[PDB]
Amino acid sequence: MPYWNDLDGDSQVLNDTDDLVPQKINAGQDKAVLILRGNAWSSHDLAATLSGSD
Amino acid sequence: AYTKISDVIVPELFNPYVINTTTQLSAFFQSGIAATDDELNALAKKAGGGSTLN
Repeated sequence: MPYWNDLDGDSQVLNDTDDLVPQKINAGQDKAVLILRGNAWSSHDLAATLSGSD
Repeated sequence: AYTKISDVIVPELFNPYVINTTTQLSAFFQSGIAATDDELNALAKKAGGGSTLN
């Protein structure tokens, strides 16, 4: 995703016999990451019926 | 065996621009200066251009 950084700069002396000059803008950058995880674990069985609960 | 993500094509994304303001938050207002007289008015608007009176 991008962005526009605000303008800045010095002024000039407004005076005859001379003129002005324009000034400019920029752009910028941004990132992120997409991550993922998970797991699985078993149970047993015969131990469940031997040992009194599941 | 596998369609194997390696083969299929992975697009990308964007979202519209958003402004970002570089800031040195600057006031020092309100203080001197403020609250103008009208005499400096008589030094400001036309007619009778400057420089300043005495």
